[PDB]
Amino acid sequence: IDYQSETYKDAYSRINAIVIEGEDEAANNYVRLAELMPEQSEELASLAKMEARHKKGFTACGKNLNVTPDMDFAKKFFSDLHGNFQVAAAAGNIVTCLLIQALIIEAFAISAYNVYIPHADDFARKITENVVKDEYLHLNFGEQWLKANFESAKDELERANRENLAIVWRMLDEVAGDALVLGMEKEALMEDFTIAYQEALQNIGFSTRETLRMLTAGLAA
Ligand SMILES: CCCCCCCCCCCCCCCCCC=O
Repeated sequence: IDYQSETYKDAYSRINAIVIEGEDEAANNYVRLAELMPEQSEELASLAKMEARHKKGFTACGKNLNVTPDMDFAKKFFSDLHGNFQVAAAAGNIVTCLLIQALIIEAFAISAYNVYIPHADDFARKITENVVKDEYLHLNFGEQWLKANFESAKDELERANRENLAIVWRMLDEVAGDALVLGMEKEALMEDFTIAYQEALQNIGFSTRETLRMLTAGLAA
């Protein structure tokens, strides 16, 4: 990997932006959730501070490589998912909101960061390994809530899944090519995501059988 060829910097500027916008949208989303579940607003506000901290770390990984992040691509990358969260939030569909942010985006984020790490430069390797440390040193707030609320949330979780997984698989298809310039094999991303997300869904209470039915519902569309 030439960390400064135009190929690379070009790929990095979208990927860095995706990560930066990703953390920004998490921060706002967890703040917004703090409103919808004021019972748990203390944890959620702490989660949001944390995401906002990672925003700064990932901002520095661009600058170190002399890359301006392409924020408009990243904002347009997130757009449908952001939409479904907004709509689901605007109507108090907290179950849907939590699937999106606490399970889906999170599996995807963690898997990506983990697949990036072996192939990242020294500075960004450090920053990402810390983000990962933190982003699973604190516990998956949204997952424990969905597990404790499972019987009630079960049917909405299935609807949320079909609508939202579908999109996240569209999202990986669009940056596969860019991720590969960063040394990230599309397959490794798919596996890690699928494992994390499958095991999050089983943990909150679906059978294996049910999880598979759910993951397949994502493929198409
Ligand atoms: C410094 C650049 C780090 C590169 C990581 C590779 C990212 C691959 C593309 C998909 C990433 C989706 C990130 C979403 C992060 C926001 C959610 C955080 O909890």
